Amino acid sequence: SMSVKKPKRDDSKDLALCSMILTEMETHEDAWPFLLPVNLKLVPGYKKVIKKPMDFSTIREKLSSGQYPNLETFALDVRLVFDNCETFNEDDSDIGRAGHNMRKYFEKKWTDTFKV
Ligand SMILES: CNC(=O)c1cc(Cl)ccn1
Repeated sequence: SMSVKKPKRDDSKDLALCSMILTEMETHEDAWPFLLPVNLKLVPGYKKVIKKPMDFSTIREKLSSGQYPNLETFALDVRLVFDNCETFNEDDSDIGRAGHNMRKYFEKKWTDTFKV
């Protein structure tokens, strides 16, 4: 509270670390459904069903232009990508399984990087 400071982590490497993690996502072989925005004019139903589209290149642009206040908002966008994927794609589809794979890959990188 006011004048009662909570010890907080050193965040100075966060930006660099998130860029690193995002580069690893982008270079993963199953990243292909997520590299670019879904083409809302070629994909039937997506615009109406998915209220907040997100993709890696958009995350990269936001990361590169100071649009993430902190680690957590970055992680929210990454998770949104896989959340949208699950919403729209069958689990037993190539894109659906890509999503589950990429999510798992992210969470491991995330844990390995930031959680002790
Ligand atoms: C993340 N990409 C998708 O969810 C998607 C799904 C379909 Cl069917 C076509 C293009 N993109």
